[PDB]
Amino acid sequence: EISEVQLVESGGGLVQPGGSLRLSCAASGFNIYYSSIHWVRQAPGKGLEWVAYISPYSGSTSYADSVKGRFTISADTSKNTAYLQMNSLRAEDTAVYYCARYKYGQGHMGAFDYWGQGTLVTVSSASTKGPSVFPLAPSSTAALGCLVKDYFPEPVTVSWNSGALTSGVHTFPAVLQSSGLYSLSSVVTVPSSSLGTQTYICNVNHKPSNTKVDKKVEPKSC
Amino acid sequence: VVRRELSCESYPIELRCPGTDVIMIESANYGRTDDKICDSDPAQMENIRCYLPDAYKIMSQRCNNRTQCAVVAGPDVFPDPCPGTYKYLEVQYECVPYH
Amino acid sequence: TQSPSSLSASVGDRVTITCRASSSAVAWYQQKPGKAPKLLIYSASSLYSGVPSRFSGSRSGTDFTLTISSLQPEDFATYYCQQSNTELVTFGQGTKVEIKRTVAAPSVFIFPPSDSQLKSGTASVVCLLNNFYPREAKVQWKVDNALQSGNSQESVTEQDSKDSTYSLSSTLTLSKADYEKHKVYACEVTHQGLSSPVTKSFNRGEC
Repeated sequence: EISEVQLVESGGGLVQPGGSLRLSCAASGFNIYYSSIHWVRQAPGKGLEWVAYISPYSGSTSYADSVKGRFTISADTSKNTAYLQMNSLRAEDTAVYYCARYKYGQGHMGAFDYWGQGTLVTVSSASTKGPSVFPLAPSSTAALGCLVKDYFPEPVTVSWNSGALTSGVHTFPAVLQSSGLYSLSSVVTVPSSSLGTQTYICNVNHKPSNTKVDKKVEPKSC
Repeated sequence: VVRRELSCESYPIELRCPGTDVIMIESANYGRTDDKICDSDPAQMENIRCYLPDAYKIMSQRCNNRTQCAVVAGPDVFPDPCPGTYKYLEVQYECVPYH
Repeated sequence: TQSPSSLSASVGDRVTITCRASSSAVAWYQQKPGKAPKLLIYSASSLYSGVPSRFSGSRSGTDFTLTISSLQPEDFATYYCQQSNTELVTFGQGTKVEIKRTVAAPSVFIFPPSDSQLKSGTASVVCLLNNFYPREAKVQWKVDNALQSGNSQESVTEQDSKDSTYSLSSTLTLSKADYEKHKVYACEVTHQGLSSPVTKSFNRGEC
């Protein structure tokens, strides 16, 4: 019931190339009419890219040359909500999209002092798939791990011994494979005297596909 | 002594006199007379000849013979003198004793 | 759109970043991984509410600058500049400020494919590089001493909270049939902390 300035985004999700999606930036605690709403995206590991703006005061609009003709920004002041309609989506459009506000009357002359939580848009022709898990067996401080391969879509989290192992754990960032499916590895460093003395189990969670796998890793005999 | 107050469009102005004093408005303008005041998009800060003298009357009615006054500078009180130009409310006033 | 530029710095240092993207409308932002950006400085030189006083901005001609007087532990992140180009907004390429530390060599490990995957019809061989600095590292795969190119992928972690190091995994992927045609699989690792390249290898068939 107490008021606060907040920008809440919705509309993100998975799209196929050439399709369309509508992102929504709902404003609370201020009026979009007295602000300029911008959308700014960031691809994984890349810099910020401004896409488009709208100033409901005069309703003028500007678009990035990369999105002009395919993306349309609009605002409905009675709903205090700005929109970004994204048609004919292409793979290079895959990125977290963040809506931002330039509140007039504060001196900011363009600054963005409030951003949304962000929603992820994945534009790709491939389909949802549960991951296949394989052991990284220690070979005679030793190291062992689990290979999460062939999964869609991002993202997916992984733990060890149900979250009991965090020191010496490295969960590597996922790499997009040429198949269009993701693959990642999670490794841990342990003592060489701990040969089966400590339980080594990897816990893998795939929320988009509701897939959960646990795989125990042990040395391989001949 | 003359006191001056300013508040950008959509923001509220509060004119205040100490103790039991009466607000006597001397000047009031809702529009644009400078391009470097009340930041906005450059094109929305173009007109420098946006004046609304009715603001003097409206402000006096809502503030005169009072200890404190408050007006949100927007479509709630004043109309749109320069549609498309972010406006601001500039009110000058002096604190005087009661009758 | 480019990936962030890198600047290696130590606690206590002074970092002066300049904005290349085209007004007096410059704003600077800090972003840490997984979170939305945060406004630091707006209108070239104004400090935003709640931001520490160590952060400052200045303008000298077309040269707008963000300066941190003394680097503190939570200042290590990526910094972006913004400029209002008429009816267009332009962010700078970004500067990720990373910590400087003592050169450390990686521990190298090699992982043959799992008998399980071989059934699937694909073979992934994994080379693990653990806790090194600097990030600069070269991983070269050799299959029966033939140098490999284009059939591997690598991912590197971000700097560790305690070690201030980096870790990297490189994966070599072959079909099962191609895997059953070779014998020696090795990952050679070049890094400033190794006096010579370290090679980890296994013979297909001996475990």
